[PDB]
Amino acid sequence: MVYLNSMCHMAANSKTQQIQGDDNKDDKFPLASISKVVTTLWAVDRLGPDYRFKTKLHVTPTANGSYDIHIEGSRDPLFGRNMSYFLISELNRMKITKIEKLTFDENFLLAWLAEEKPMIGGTTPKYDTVEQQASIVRATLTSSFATAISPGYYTILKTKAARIGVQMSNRPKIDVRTISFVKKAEFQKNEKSTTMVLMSAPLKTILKRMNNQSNNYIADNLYWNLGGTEAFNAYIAGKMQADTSDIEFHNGSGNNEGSVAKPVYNEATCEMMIKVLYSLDKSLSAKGYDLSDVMAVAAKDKASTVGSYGGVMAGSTTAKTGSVNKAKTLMGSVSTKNGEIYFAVLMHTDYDKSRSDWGVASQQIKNKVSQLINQNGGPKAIKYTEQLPLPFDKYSYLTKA
Amino acid sequence: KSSKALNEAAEQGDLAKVKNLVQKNKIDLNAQDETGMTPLMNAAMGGNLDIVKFLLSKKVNLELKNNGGETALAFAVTNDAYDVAEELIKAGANVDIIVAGDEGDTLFMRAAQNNKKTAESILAKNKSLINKANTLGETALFAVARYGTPADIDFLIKKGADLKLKNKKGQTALDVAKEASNQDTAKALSKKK
Repeated sequence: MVYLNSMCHMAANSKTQQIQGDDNKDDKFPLASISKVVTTLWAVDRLGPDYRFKTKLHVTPTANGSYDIHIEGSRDPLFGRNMSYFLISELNRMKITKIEKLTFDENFLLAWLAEEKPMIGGTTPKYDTVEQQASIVRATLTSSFATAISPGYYTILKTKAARIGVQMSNRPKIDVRTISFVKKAEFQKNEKSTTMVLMSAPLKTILKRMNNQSNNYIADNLYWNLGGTEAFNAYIAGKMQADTSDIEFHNGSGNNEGSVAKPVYNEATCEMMIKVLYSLDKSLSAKGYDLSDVMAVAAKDKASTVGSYGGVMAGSTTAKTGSVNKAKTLMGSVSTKNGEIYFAVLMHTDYDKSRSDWGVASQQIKNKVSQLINQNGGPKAIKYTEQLPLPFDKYSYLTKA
Repeated sequence: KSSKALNEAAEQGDLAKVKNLVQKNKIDLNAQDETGMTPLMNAAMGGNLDIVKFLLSKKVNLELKNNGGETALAFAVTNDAYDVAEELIKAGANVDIIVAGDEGDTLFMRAAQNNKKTAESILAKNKSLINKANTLGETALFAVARYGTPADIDFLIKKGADLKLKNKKGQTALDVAKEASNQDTAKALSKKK
């Protein structure tokens, strides 16, 4: 059954900063993937929107014209197929085609399908030992990084890269003989090695990709990188003077951390969502950015969950969706004749009784946001050109430290 | 018998898992689960185009309905999986269907509010859907009158929308625009001939 849990809103320029909405605006409800906006705020505050994950390669020539390479990881949360293809292209650009010994530490996170289904919407693997993580990274390095590159996926990426001014090799290929895990504390850089850096795209880009796709892998890894639940609780208490009664998280993504029998979902109040939007906007504005630099724009970001959010929302609304068994949610900003307004809509669903509830709730949410826009003089198009967020950009080329 | 594992993989976008269950062919792909879902509905709802294409190659029935009365195409449209919706329409899925909810909105109405390309694809199969009313007597013109733009109104008019219809409350589209405080669509509709 579909009904409203709570809706709230606040003009961005409010002098009083009084949040408007119903009597349930201070009650906790399941957030689903609007949780990712909270993770976005945490990351923006802790790292900065221009932060880059600086993966280091320690490169040493060997007697037979090959190289030994140790990867000193950065916990880049978008290091999968496409970053690997870029790295291989870069190795080839450097005349590195054969690697004798490839080693990597516990901060080298590699998930081949990081940007693809089913990882976008799946349960992000949570490695409870470093040895488990390393076994799987080694396997992915062996079966994916070190094997024939898919011509279809590579050419799709290369074409996207060219649109953002990045050069890639036409015929990428690497040979790797031995692959093994070497812990950071145990790594001994060779006197003859050179440290090369492969920087990620800036954090804002990573966040944009996450919030376009609703990418669980990125969100969960950012949350763990920043210290997980204990660290999040401390952050939000210090940021918002909030406690468990206002917001209770267990992961970065919003999905179910328990069973269908006993679910565990991130929950927060509708008021807390408005406060998060206000704070995110403030932190981004300090660096010359808008919510549209990290969150999807209705009808403009075609490769997002709001690509077909039509009507008065199209081009005016920056928003993040969410869907779980018991909730359909949306939060963001609307640009109106009267200015920028933050909103959050928390619906109740019973998707397990009736799978049609998500679609029913979705249109009810859209109509409620459209009504809000109507009541503030209609839409005003934001200044926005559709972005093409990749894991790398024109500053990601392998370069000496 | 339905497979819970297949249905879950189909919704989650795990094509490998789907291929590993379907080609083993112990599963009737038209069998429905306890809420009336099929693999195809799950793939459509989850926006999983490769999985939908794989299931279409097995010649599954397109017109089964869940407990909400929805076919796979309704799942796709209502979950904004418009790539999937296009695929299903090209594959011959019925476009003259009703989406879930008290209003009994037509598929066309739902697409009209949200995705112009799919709204056009629907009308290409059945021109008259432009003026097919929902259970409350409303067409797409009414929905866009409340929550859309003057450009949306023009789209509907360009496709043959009738301006004089009244809903079951006796209201015109202009009446509902005014009631929803949509100044721009009310102004536009007041002038339409």
